[PDB]
Amino acid sequence: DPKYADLPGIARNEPDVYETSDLPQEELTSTSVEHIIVNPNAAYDKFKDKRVGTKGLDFSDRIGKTKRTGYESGE
Amino acid sequence: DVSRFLRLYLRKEGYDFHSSSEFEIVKAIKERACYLSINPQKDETLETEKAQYYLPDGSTIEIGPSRFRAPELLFRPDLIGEESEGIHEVLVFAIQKSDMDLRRTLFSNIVLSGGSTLFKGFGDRLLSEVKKLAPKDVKIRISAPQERLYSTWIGGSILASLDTFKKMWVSKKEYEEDGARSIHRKTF
Repeated sequence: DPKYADLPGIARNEPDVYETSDLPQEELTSTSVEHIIVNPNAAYDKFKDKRVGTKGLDFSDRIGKTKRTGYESGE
Repeated sequence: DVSRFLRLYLRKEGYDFHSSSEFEIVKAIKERACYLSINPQKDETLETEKAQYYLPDGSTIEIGPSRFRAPELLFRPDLIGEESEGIHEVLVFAIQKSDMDLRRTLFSNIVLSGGSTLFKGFGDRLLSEVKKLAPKDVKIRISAPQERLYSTWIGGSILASLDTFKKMWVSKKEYEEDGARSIHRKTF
């Protein structure tokens, strides 16, 4: 504004930002899906107490005693 | 199946291959860049060299001990998840059905055959296997020519060249008369 005052060639009456007056899932809805929550804390506390024993569950290209099984020990 | 398991090896190594033409190349390696050892667990613990195979393109393809690790399944059928007893024990079961006197002959009379049996110390490893299987003072002797394929072809070349072979073959009209069950009588 003071610059506009001090500058003679600068005219006025200008709506500066000239603009355009602009004015302003289904898979679950199938005949066969059953999307169910496991109730994370419920199933978690359930399987949580179920201890799991392991004893060197080792398998990668390991030769000796052909059959192997993960979580070897018991708990 | 061993080669298919080697395609499994490929995916574990990172070789993204799933074609039968690629499978041919795997078989070319199988017959070419694939051997046997005699020590399973020992060589398993032993550090390999990762034999770099080269494609027709020439791409570096390391192997490792997988070349003899995959035929361990031929002796350890459960590696693919298939209950059996291994070539050695199955043959020992065949020995069990024979008789002690005839068994010694068969220890001396071992006819290894098939191109699949072509490996470094294949029969030698198997010798050690059966030595751990067969009792003491048992002289095991293997017979395995270099043509474990054409041995059948030449055997048919001889058998087919016989005059008594008339009865051995089946005439065309014979099957055309009644049926193959006659030949099934002839096949036993």
